[PDB]
Amino acid sequence: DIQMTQSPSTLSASVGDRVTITCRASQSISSWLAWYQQKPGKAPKLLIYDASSLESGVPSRFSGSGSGTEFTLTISSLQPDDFASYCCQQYNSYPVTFGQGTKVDIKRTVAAPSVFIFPPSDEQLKSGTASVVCLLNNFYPREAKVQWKVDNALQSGNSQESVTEQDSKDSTYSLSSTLTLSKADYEKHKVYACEVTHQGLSSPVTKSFNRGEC
Amino acid sequence: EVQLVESGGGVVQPGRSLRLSCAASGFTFSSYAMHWVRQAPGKGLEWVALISYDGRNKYYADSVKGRFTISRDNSKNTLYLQMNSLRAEDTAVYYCARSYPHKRWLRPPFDYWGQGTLVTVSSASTKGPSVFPLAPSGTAALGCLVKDYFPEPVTVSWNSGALTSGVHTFPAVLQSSGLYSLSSVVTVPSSSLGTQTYICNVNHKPSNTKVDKKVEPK
Repeated sequence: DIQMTQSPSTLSASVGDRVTITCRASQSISSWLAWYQQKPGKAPKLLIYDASSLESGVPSRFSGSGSGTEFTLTISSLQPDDFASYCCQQYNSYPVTFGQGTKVDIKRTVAAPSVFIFPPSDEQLKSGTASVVCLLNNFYPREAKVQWKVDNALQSGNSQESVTEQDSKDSTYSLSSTLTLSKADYEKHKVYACEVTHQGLSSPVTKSFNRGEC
Repeated sequence: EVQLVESGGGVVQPGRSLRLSCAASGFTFSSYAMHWVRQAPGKGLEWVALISYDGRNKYYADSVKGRFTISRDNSKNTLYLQMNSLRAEDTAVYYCARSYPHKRWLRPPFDYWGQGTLVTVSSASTKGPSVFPLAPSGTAALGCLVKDYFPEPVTVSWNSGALTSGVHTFPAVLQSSGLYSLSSVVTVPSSSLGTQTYICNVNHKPSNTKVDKKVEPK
């Protein structure tokens, strides 16, 4: 199957900006390439086919270009309806294939996260399990690193995180990270810390608690 | 007013079956080749299968050949996908899509799609969540941890829907065990703690579990 590689994975833009998304093909697909718009919970939408032809009624601020192996979708005067994801598709050869998608989110000024740490509840420790939660609240841009430390020991492989969609009114994100340890190992150590690095912080912020003696 | 509406998605265990439907309206369904396309969590769209206008020619992706069958009922304007021997990696949103009119039906663009239907294949069994407080410890944050449930989804409200501003309910993550875990948080004025009571209302309808957990300062 022909492999389609889209770039970049995400980009931020303001209303009125000119936005360019590229898609490359592992072998030339001549001009047999389509572009779609995807929004959460809605039907994918055909914008452009045959590399450059706009579907009927599609706004003329969308354009498509390229031939052979490299292809371009340009949104010239981006409007609020255009914040969405976009994917290319080749139909040169039989198994049609798609790129991974590109998400376009709303640009705003940098906003540092407010960080909160939550120890496990005593009711959970009863179960035999310890979940420690770190909350990064209302930040921008989306890129953030959460680093768990247990008595200064760097943790790895025992945490998971999820991020909200961009907030409608203030265009920020929030992030939740959960560190999971056994109740036995939670009771072996004292200080649990989440260290957050982000553009809104001149230096990484650490929030911590001391398990006992509190 | 072209519309495609997929249905039949659900949660099953590996090896089992699911039949997907797509009801088409607003065009002469029987004159168009139709396709199924799927999108797995965090992956790109993947073509699955196609069927000619008269149902005489059918083609399948290598990953589903011999396990899926595409079919159509032109008198009912409906397209079908019957799956058996389902696998975890078959988990995806499944889309019905129309072949671009005068383009080769074997390799076309797709000019109309449905909203999709979600298929989840997992060896996990139905289980209600445990709800644990994230106790607040001039702005204060607090929340509820909704741990170890299956399948999606759960809904979380605060104060029976009276509390909306500053609430963030995060997407669930799938744990090593195969169970989901979710957190829901809210920021409130530090000075309000003790004055307002804060209750996460948790509902997991697949297990008929409804939990109201009150969050206190420690």
